[PDB]
Amino acid sequence: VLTQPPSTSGTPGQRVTISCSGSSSNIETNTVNWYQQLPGTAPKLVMHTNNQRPSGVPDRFSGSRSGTSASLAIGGLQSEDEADYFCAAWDDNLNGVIFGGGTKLTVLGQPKAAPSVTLFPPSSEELQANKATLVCLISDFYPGAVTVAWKADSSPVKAGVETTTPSKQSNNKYAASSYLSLTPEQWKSHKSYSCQVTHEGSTVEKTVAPT
Amino acid sequence: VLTQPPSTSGTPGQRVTISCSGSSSNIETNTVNWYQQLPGTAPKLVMHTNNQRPSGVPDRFSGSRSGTSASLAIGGLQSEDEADYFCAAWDDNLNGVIFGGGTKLTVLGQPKAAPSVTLFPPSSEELQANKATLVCLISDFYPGAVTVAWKADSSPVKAGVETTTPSKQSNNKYAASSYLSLTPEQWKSHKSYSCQVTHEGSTVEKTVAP
Amino acid sequence: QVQLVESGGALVEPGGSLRLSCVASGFPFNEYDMSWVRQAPGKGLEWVSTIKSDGAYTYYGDNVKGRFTISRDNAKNTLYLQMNSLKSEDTGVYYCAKEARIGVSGTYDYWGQGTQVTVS
Amino acid sequence: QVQLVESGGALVEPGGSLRLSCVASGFPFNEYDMSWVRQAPGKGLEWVSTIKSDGAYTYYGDNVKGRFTISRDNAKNTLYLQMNSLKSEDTGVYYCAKEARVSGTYDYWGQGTQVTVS
Ligand SMILES: [Cl-]
Ligand SMILES: [Cl-]
Ligand SMILES: [Cl-]
Ligand SMILES: [Cl-]
Ligand SMILES: [Cl-]
Ligand SMILES: [Cl-]
Ligand SMILES: [Cl-]
Ligand SMILES: [Cl-]
Ligand SMILES: [Cl-]
Ligand SMILES: [Cl-]
Ligand SMILES: [Cl-]
Ligand SMILES: [Cl-]
Ligand SMILES: [Cl-]
Ligand SMILES: [Cl-]
Ligand SMILES: [Cl-]
Repeated sequence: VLTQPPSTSGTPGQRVTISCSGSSSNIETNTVNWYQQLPGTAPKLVMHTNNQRPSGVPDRFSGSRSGTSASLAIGGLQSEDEADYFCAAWDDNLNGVIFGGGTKLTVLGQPKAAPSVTLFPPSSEELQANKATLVCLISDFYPGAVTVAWKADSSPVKAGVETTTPSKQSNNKYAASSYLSLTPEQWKSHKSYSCQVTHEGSTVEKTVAPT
Repeated sequence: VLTQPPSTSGTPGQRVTISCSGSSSNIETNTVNWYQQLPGTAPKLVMHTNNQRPSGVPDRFSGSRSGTSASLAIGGLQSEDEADYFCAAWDDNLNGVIFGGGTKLTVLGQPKAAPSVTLFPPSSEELQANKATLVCLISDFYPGAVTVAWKADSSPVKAGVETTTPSKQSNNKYAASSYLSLTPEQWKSHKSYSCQVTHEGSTVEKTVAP
Repeated sequence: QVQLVESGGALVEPGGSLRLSCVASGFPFNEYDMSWVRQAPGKGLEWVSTIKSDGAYTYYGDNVKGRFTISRDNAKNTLYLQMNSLKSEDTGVYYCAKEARIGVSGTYDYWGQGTQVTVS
Repeated sequence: QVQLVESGGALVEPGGSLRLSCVASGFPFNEYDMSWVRQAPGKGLEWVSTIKSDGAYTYYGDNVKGRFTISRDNAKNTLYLQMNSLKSEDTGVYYCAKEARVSGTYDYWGQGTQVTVS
């Protein structure tokens, strides 16, 4: 897939850019297109053939590409532009269309904040029921975009992990919780488990053990 | 407010209704309008003066009202229709505009499921930091609409409650967590705390004590 | 085409004052009645205030009665909502809404993009 | 106006089969190439398949190569995606996408359908 920043943000009326970079078999050969998706709805094409704008797309939108990278730029930022943005292009190696990771765009209404990670060990009640579940709690973070990782000792656990999309709190600071479903044998056997949270390039980790 | 179902749902292609009922003060002697809002965006008017449909609104939409109750009707359910629906009418007593609680509409792609409530006590580490926070975990429930309640002993807790809007899980069952933040002294004082989850009129509750 | 742009939403401490600004385009501003609709985070729509075509009669919600001052400048096609002695319950997003009928009904054709107001 | 409606999505156990149906309106179906784009729950957009205007050439993603069969009925302006031996990684939403000119430009998107495997 194409490497694009998970979160980018700017102040009302400012101009921000989303960078989409790929391999030489990707952007260099043919043109890159841009899509805008409001969460839970169908995407919309907002920039096609590098710099071309479909009818109905505001004049402030502009697209560009240089070599093996392309950057969508939006100006005169408005609340209307709050969405996830994707870049796409035809890739000759795969002989298909490749999409970007996805960039969440948010208009800053308050200063950036760091997440409050509090990792919870499995509750005694459910372990009595042969069910061990852990919950990592992320709160008071702004903007609402994070990356979560779960590791046992120093070995990452890739499956059984669920994460909720960030939601707003009564103070318009985002909150979300990633959780992992374990069997009691898994929970007791391993020495410890870690939850990893990534907010705007800064990563925090918390660890819990049965003791 | 006006009484609306928190969640209503129907299989693809079925005809469903959203019921909005209030008081004699509002709907009975006024008209009721309907708005559709996709999450994080401005709402859109889809039915005005009860039975009149704005230009651009599909024929399948239809509205009606009787006395102090009203209902919006959709036929031929589609993926596109899934959104939050609100009813509104003028209230003479309040001398203002009153909105409904909001109805999340989802088209059933799988059978209804009950939530897995797992309530968590405060972890030793945060207690070492003189900050005690509680976490209730709701998972494997479908459709994605819930109401959470926190009670301390038998008294409901009015402040400090945060709830995340339901999010989809890798198996297209929704999940969300609600949390309560306290002081360690508050947690030690009370005998027990309860997390209450409400799914389509069926409610689950879990309780823990220090 | 009709356009509605809100501004002025930001972060302030409780009891602070704020001024919201809404600019209209594409339709006779002085002809229709305007309104403010707000949505608390993770909560349904809540109604704030309306001002008639002339600006002669203003209605406020019971939760904000006597706290907010709504006003309009038909000459400049601009809508204002002055918010005084803000509480933490006012936290949310605020919308600008047009009205097509006489103005006594709750029917709004076009809604603004909105601005998010946070108080803590 | 251009219209895209998807159907056939439901709940099935892994290894089962499913057929997706997309109906177009408002434009000459046989003139443009169509495609399927899918989005897993809590994941970015994923590319599935495209089928040429005539139906002569079919392109598939590496994740579903040899598993799915894409087809179209230009006479009925209908697009099909046959899904065989489904895995749990296939869970997600599926979109219908039109094309403007072997490129990644999609003018109109469908509502989408939910495909769930557990
Ligand atoms: Cl790449
Ligand atoms: Cl959803
Ligand atoms: Cl999604
Ligand atoms: Cl340009
Ligand atoms: Cl250029
Ligand atoms: Cl912390
Ligand atoms: Cl997930
Ligand atoms: Cl009718
Ligand atoms: Cl207390
Ligand atoms: Cl218009
Ligand atoms: Cl007009
Ligand atoms: Cl929300
Ligand atoms: Cl009054
Ligand atoms: Cl004028
Ligand atoms: Cl069109």
